[PDB]
Amino acid sequence: AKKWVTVYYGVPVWKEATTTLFCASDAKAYDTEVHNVWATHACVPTDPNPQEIVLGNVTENFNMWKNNMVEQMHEDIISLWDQSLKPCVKLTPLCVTLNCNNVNTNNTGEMKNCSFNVTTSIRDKIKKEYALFYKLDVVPLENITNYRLINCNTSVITQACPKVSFEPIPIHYCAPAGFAILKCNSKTFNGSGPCTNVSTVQCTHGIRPVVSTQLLLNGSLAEEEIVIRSENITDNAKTIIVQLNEAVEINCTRPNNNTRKSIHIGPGRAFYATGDIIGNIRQAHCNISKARWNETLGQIVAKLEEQFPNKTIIFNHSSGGDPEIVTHSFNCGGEFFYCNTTPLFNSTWNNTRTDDYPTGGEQNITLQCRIKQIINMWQGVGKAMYAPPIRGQIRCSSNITGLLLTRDGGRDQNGTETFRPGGGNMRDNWRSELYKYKVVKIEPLGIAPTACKRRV
Amino acid sequence: RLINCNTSVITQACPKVSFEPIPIHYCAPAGFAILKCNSKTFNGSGPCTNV
Amino acid sequence: LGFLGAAGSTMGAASQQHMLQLTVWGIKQLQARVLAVERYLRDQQLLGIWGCSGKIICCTNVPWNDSWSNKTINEIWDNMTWMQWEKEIDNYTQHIYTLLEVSQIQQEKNEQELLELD
Amino acid sequence: LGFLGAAGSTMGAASQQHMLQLTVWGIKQLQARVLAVERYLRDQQLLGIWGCSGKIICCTNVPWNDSWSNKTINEIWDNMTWMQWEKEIDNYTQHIYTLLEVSQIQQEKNEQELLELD
Amino acid sequence: LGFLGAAGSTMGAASQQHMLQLTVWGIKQLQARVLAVERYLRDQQLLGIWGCSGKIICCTNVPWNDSWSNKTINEIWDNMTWMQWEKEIDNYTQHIYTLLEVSQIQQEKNEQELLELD
Ligand SMILES: *[C@@H]1O[C@H](CO)[C@@H](O[C@@H]2O[C@H](CO)[C@@H](O[C@@H]3O[C@H](CO)[C@@H](O)[C@H](O)[C@@H]3O)[C@H](O)[C@H]2NC(C)=O)[C@H](O)[C@H]1NC(C)=O
Ligand SMILES: *[C@@H]1O[C@H](CO)[C@@H](O[C@@H]2O[C@H](CO)[C@@H](O[C@@H]3O[C@H](CO)[C@@H](O)[C@H](O)[C@@H]3O)[C@H](O)[C@H]2NC(C)=O)[C@H](O)[C@H]1NC(C)=O
Ligand SMILES: *[C@@H]1O[C@H](CO)[C@@H](O[C@@H]2O[C@H](CO)[C@@H](O)[C@H](O)[C@H]2NC(C)=O)[C@H](O)[C@H]1NC(C)=O
Ligand SMILES: *[C@@H]1O[C@H](CO)[C@@H](O[C@@H]2O[C@H](CO)[C@@H](O)[C@H](O)[C@H]2NC(C)=O)[C@H](O)[C@H]1NC(C)=O
Ligand SMILES: *[C@@H]1O[C@H](CO)[C@@H](O[C@@H]2O[C@H](CO)[C@@H](O)[C@H](O)[C@H]2NC(C)=O)[C@H](O)[C@H]1NC(C)=O
Ligand SMILES: *[C@@H]1O[C@H](CO)[C@@H](O[C@@H]2O[C@H](CO)[C@@H](O)[C@H](O)[C@H]2NC(C)=O)[C@H](O)[C@H]1NC(C)=O
Ligand SMILES: *[C@@H]1O[C@H](CO)[C@@H](O[C@@H]2O[C@H](CO)[C@@H](O)[C@H](O)[C@H]2NC(C)=O)[C@H](O)[C@H]1NC(C)=O
Ligand SMILES: *[C@@H]1O[C@H](CO)[C@@H](O[C@@H]2O[C@H](CO)[C@@H](O)[C@H](O)[C@H]2NC(C)=O)[C@H](O)[C@H]1NC(C)=O
Ligand SMILES: *[C@@H]1O[C@H](CO)[C@@H](O)[C@H](O)[C@H]1NC(C)=O
Ligand SMILES: *[C@@H]1O[C@H](CO)[C@@H](O)[C@H](O)[C@H]1NC(C)=O
Ligand SMILES: *[C@@H]1O[C@H](CO)[C@@H](O)[C@H](O)[C@H]1NC(C)=O
Ligand SMILES: *[C@@H]1O[C@H](CO)[C@@H](O)[C@H](O)[C@H]1NC(C)=O
Ligand SMILES: *[C@@H]1O[C@H](CO)[C@@H](O)[C@H](O)[C@H]1NC(C)=O
Ligand SMILES: *[C@@H]1O[C@H](CO)[C@@H](O)[C@H](O)[C@H]1NC(C)=O
Ligand SMILES: *[C@@H]1O[C@H](CO)[C@@H](O)[C@H](O)[C@H]1NC(C)=O
Ligand SMILES: *[C@@H]1O[C@H](CO)[C@@H](O)[C@H](O)[C@H]1NC(C)=O
Ligand SMILES: *[C@@H]1O[C@H](CO)[C@@H](O)[C@H](O)[C@H]1NC(C)=O
Ligand SMILES: *[C@@H]1O[C@H](CO)[C@@H](O)[C@H](O)[C@H]1NC(C)=O
Ligand SMILES: *[C@@H]1O[C@H](CO)[C@@H](O)[C@H](O)[C@H]1NC(C)=O
Ligand SMILES: *[C@@H]1O[C@H](CO)[C@@H](O)[C@H](O)[C@H]1NC(C)=O
Ligand SMILES: *[C@@H]1O[C@H](CO)[C@@H](O)[C@H](O)[C@H]1NC(C)=O
Ligand SMILES: *[C@@H]1O[C@H](CO)[C@@H](O)[C@H](O)[C@H]1NC(C)=O
Ligand SMILES: *[C@@H]1O[C@H](CO)[C@@H](O)[C@H](O)[C@H]1NC(C)=O
Ligand SMILES: *[C@@H]1O[C@H](CO)[C@@H](O)[C@H](O)[C@H]1NC(C)=O
Ligand SMILES: *[C@@H]1O[C@H](CO)[C@@H](O)[C@H](O)[C@H]1NC(C)=O
Ligand SMILES: *[C@@H]1O[C@H](CO)[C@@H](O)[C@H](O)[C@H]1NC(C)=O
Repeated sequence: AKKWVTVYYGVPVWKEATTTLFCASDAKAYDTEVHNVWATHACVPTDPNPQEIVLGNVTENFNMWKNNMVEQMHEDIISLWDQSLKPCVKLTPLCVTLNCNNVNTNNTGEMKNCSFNVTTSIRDKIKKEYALFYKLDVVPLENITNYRLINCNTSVITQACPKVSFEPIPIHYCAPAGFAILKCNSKTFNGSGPCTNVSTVQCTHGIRPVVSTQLLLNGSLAEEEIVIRSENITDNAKTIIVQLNEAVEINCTRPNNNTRKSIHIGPGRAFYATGDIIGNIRQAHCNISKARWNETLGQIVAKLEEQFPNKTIIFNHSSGGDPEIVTHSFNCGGEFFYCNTTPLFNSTWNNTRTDDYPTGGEQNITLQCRIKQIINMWQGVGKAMYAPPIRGQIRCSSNITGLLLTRDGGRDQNGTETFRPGGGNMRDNWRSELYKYKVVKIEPLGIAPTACKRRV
Repeated sequence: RLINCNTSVITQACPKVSFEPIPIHYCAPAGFAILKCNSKTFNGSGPCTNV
Repeated sequence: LGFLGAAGSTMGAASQQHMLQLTVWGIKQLQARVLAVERYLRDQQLLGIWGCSGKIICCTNVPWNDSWSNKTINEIWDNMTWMQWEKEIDNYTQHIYTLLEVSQIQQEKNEQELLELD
Repeated sequence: LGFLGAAGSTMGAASQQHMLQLTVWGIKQLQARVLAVERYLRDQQLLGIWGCSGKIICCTNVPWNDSWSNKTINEIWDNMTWMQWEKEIDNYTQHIYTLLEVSQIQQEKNEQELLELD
Repeated sequence: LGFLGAAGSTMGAASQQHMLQLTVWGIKQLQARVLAVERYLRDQQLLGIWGCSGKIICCTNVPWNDSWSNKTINEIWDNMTWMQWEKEIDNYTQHIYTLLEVSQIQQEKNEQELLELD
């Protein structure tokens, strides 16, 4: 009887929001005063006791591709890649006419010995210089083969500095005071559904910005089952993200002992070319295992045969394209590898068995990589980047944990469905790690009726 | 040739831009303070008794 | 983050030093600090004008109108779990703020002054 | 802007979510937000040390000195329209602030402690 | 800077308008203003949850545990000069904050509500 209004502060009510998230690294690095590219000067040191409150009976709803954290991360990686290579050497005087000949080992030619006139640091004299550089960095201009460099029609081209690292150190994401991040703890949770086990954090997982296509390398694993996510799986234009539960290890390398020149063009600006090769000239193979990947490809299809439950399903390779689109492209120590995956997406799966892999051969499926110096990742139309050569030998040892697929057409050929590795966006790499996070907003002020009143 | 045009990019300072050393005071924000030594004969790296 | 631990319980059961550089991680940290200080001060500014300045439980002198809700006290303090109660009275809240602003403070301060001249 | 509606009445008759970009309209908005938060907190900081922390009408224990003004209570509460009264005592205001700071709070807190040991 | 004048006395004897330009002296001034406003609000936020919101001397209901210190009242109020007393109990301070947060406010607000229903 005789209710009265009463005001409370500190009441657990949240709503949905969209805010600014900031980095948080830790102090297991940051002993040397170096500046790589993912700044980590300005990242706040994370706490050695991160708190996770386990919520009660809450049934919050999530989405895997209506997430705004992905759109922030995709713009925080492009922008942070332009702080560096802003105070660096433009290569506008290199857009000249190049003479050449070929190195004495063909198809292993993939190197070219080039000569060019340069206007030196003193603007009156003409110098003549030599450099070895790869095919896929040239365009034939029109007998003497007389060509020029790949990307002088359409872009300004910038040499990255050495002593500037590319090693993908982890990034946490924190939300400011008065906000929180919700986290899903379900074991096999698809995209876009309700949940029953939800927790709250201030600070996300250790996400590593591995720039990669066709395969997801130093990533995170599922638990007890391989899980397939898609937006609308009956439609073909939506990409398919496959997440594994046991990682498949891969061992790339580049055997060469190449050197580096130092051509000085302009005042205080040195251009680091490739010199000579000391020893033999070889390929750049990678060697994924065979009996270990057979099981993985055979238990992807046990989940694929449920969504399309009559037809036989096959795996076909990609279609033509630029070499940076249709091949597995990644970064290792400072070079950029471009291996093709036709030995992987090869087979035909009738009843979760195949005839395409014999067992009459050997293990260790090989892949032919290829090197490229001029790289225009993220498809900027007027910007490129020249990665200077690393001297010595290169090894990777990556740790494959998932992949990207897309379907082909809707034409009824047979009871046959072709999958092709073709996920055509950079955001798909970072939806694979941010699928279980959602940013909310705390509203701590509440109104309720009870039987208490003021006095005078 | 000129002294430094193979190692550096060189920039003319403008005229009507002064070089005169006018004094600078350093102020601390609110919540902070600056202490000051008032000893007549004080070396480096020691204590004080007039602050 | 001491809140949110009773987010599923019922309503009665819950009874460093770095120079500012304008780079891409500095702008975000500065924006986060300004957001935090503003979002604290608007809640303190609302609590100040209701006479509830330094408290977490504050009774008032505004009678509860049944057009806002018709339920019973032990019906809502034993079943309803604050998210649902906030979704229920979400239409009537701003009006209630005005009744807290006038009819419990403007009539309390002036009349208090009329007692002080004795 | 609920104030200023009685700016001519006598003294007694008045009884969104955008990334911070450092462009030419972003700098102005950030400067405006910092100005607003500072200008609120200096007035709350003055009211805090006078014992008038969460009130809009606050009586004190400082007697009124006739060197400040010689007028009568009903002479100034019925004719004077706050702009003019603020222009009248503008020379004496800072001194009065000091008398509110000491002689109503420093003598009130310490003596209150002398009553609490009983 | 009205503090610090009794920094050596014993504990009982102490009873303009410029457009924001992002140049090298503008960034420092903006960082100084944000530091000042944050460092004020964290101390006011600590005082608010202890029931000591607008006071400079505030008594509580937490008994003094002798594991914190074994000394006498007139032994520490007559000899010790706040820097030394702060260096003495520096290990036990955070725990004491928690006892001010619960056992003097959480038990005071709820029980106050139990008196208001009469
Ligand atoms: C870089 O600049 C030099 C500048 O000298 C270019 O050298 C040019 O080389 C050609 C080939 O030797 C010269 O051609 C000459 O033609 C006459 C007539 O047929 C023939 O009798 C000579 O034996 C000789 O072949 C040419 O005069 C010479 N100079 C110029 C100004 O063209 C060089 O080709 C340039 N390199 C590049 C990559 O642009
Ligand atoms: C699918 O990819 C596989 C690679 O995993 C391709 O299989 C490879 O086929 C060649 C030639 O058919 C095999 O070489 C042969 O091995 C036998 C037995 O050792 C030997 O008698 C032959 O002289 C020749 O050396 C090769 O071993 C095999 N790869 C592996 C790893 O076993 C296959 O061609 C691809 N395409 C299709 C449609 O299957
Ligand atoms: C690329 O071609 C140039 C052609 O000049 C080679 O440079 C010369 O190589 C010979 C053989 O060792 C040396 O005697 C000369 O001193 C080199 N310089 C010049 C200016 O003639 C260069 O070695 C070739 N590189 C490769 C990998 O074939
Ligand atoms: C992810 O799984 C959830 C199940 O937890 C799906 O949600 C159901 O979807 C069906 C068909 O669209 C509806 O009839 C149900 O009402 C949904 N809810 C429940 C609780 O069953 C969701 O559709 C799945 N998402 C995708 C993309 O497949
Ligand atoms: C990768 O696996 C291959 C086996 O297919 C290893 O063997 C050599 O690979 C090169 C590359 O084509 C061939 O030219 C050689 O003839 C192969 N030799 C033999 C004996 O098969 C290769 O050594 C492996 N590399 C690593 C680093 O494990
Ligand atoms: C993978 O796709 C390609 C086309 O992208 C298929 O190649 C065609 O194969 C048929 C069968 O003989 C030919 O008639 C066509 O001329 C081929 N090319 C094109 C462009 O259609 C290839 O068969 C597919 N792989 C599998 C295993 O079916
Ligand atoms: C991917 O690598 C494979 C390596 O086996 C290439 O497949 C063959 O390459 C040879 C090169 O001499 C061709 O003659 C064959 O026609 C190719 N196909 C087969 C079935 O043997 C394949 O071309 C490579 N793909 C790309 C895009 O480079
Ligand atoms: C500056 O003078 C002071 C004297 O007040 C020196 O301090 C003493 O130095 C001696 C010898 O190094 C030590 O044994 C003492 O412990 C120091 N302290 C005191 C309080 O006596 C100080 O070393 C001098 N510094 C320099 C650079 O000469
Ligand atoms: C959740 O639900 C269970 C059963 O309905 C109940 O016993 C429990 O108190 C609820 N709250 C929490 C925080 O577990
Ligand atoms: C680049 O320019 C050359 C001539 O300089 C031309 O032949 C070639 O087609 C151009 N490439 C593109 C993609 O425009
Ligand atoms: C929810 O997830 C947390 C994560 O550790 C786990 O401890 C808890 O047992 C889970 N609850 C249920 C009901 O599975
Ligand atoms: C998914 O794709 C199919 C095939 O185009 C379409 O008919 C359907 O409307 C889409 N959406 C849903 C929610 O199924
Ligand atoms: C590569 O060449 C350098 C040349 O100085 C030599 O010292 C080094 O041992 C070589 N490395 C290998 C693996 O042969
Ligand atoms: C394939 O489709 C037919 C109906 O056309 C159905 O009888 C059969 O069960 C389906 N196969 C499977 C494995 O479900
Ligand atoms: C697929 O497997 C079935 C047995 O389930 C077999 O009869 C058939 O020949 C195989 N191949 C095709 C193309 O259906
Ligand atoms: C691939 O897996 C199938 C199914 O277990 C097996 O029959 C076949 O021998 C495997 N291939 C190799 C090379 O082990
Ligand atoms: C190649 O196959 C063998 C199996 O005998 C395996 O031990 C090895 O790790 C494989 N190589 C790579 C690089 O995975
Ligand atoms: C520039 O020239 C002078 C004299 O010729 C020389 O001492 C200096 O080292 C040169 N700098 C470079 C980078 O070659
Ligand atoms: C300390 O320094 C101040 C500086 O003005 C001076 O006035 C004072 O007398 C000094 N005290 C002693 C004890 O020397
Ligand atoms: C509100 O409560 C009263 C009595 O508790 C009931 O008669 C009425 O149906 C309820 N609903 C509405 C919409 O008035
Ligand atoms: C609140 O307002 C909305 C919008 O006018 C209306 O549809 C709804 O019925 C109202 N009441 C509740 C309880 O949501
Ligand atoms: C303004 O002046 C008129 C007559 O000049 C007077 O009646 C009125 O009370 C004054 N104040 C306001 C607020 O209108
Ligand atoms: C102030 O008031 C008194 C009496 O009210 C009067 O005698 C005097 O003239 C007034 N003016 C001054 C300047 O004292
Ligand atoms: C206030 O101070 C000014 C400046 O000293 C002076 O001229 C004036 O007479 C004083 N009194 C008033 C009432 O303005
Ligand atoms: C603390 O005080 C008591 C009595 O005042 C004394 O007996 C004891 O030695 C003191 N020190 C410690 C460490 O307990
Ligand atoms: C405070 O803590 C430090 C660090 O554990 C310890 O060495 C010291 O004895 C403690 N007590 C005092 C009075 O400093």
